[PDB]
Order: sequence, then C-alpha cells, then structure tokens
Amino acid sequence: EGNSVAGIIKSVNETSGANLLSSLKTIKAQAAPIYPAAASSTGYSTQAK
Amino acid sequence: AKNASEVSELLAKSLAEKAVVTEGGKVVEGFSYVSKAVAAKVIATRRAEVHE
Repeated sequence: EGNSVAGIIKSVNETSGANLLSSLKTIKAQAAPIYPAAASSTGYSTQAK
Repeated sequence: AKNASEVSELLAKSLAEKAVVTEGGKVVEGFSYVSKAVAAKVIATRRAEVHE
C-alpha cells in the first residue's frame, strides 16, 4: 500500500483539463482513510463467555 | 447552377491558402512565414496547458 498523496498526485496528473473538476470527488474519496463498517453483531465472544 | 457561387469561392480559397510571397515581382519560393492566427493558437494552447 503506497501512500495516498502519491495517489492524489498521480491521479490528478493523469487527468485532462476538461474532466478535472468532475473527477475531484473521485480522488477525494479514493484517498480517504478507511473507517471500517459497523459489521454484524456476533455477540458475547469466547473470552466474553 | 444555384450552388455555382459556392463553386467559385472554393476555387478562390484554394488559391488563397496556397498563396506565394512576392518580393520584387518575382516570387521567393522556399519562404516560410507563420501567420498571426497560427502564432495566436501557439499562444492559446500554451496558455491553456499551463493553466491546466
């Protein structure tokens, strides 16, 4: 996993001037940190029991 | 017949865009000039790709 600034720098450099502002929220969300989703419950683990 | 006015203009423009430069009555063949609309597109595509 390379860092997201070099992903921002690359994915802005390989973008034409016509589709630039259309594609910024793609690059904004592709370089977001992962905040993992609230999964299914599976309550009361082995050590919790 | 009713498009013959358009036949004449393309005869003129093909001779107009293939125009030769005369200095003293005689032509200077092998003379290359760059227009002020050609050079204004070289400025405009360079002002576009630096603004990008």
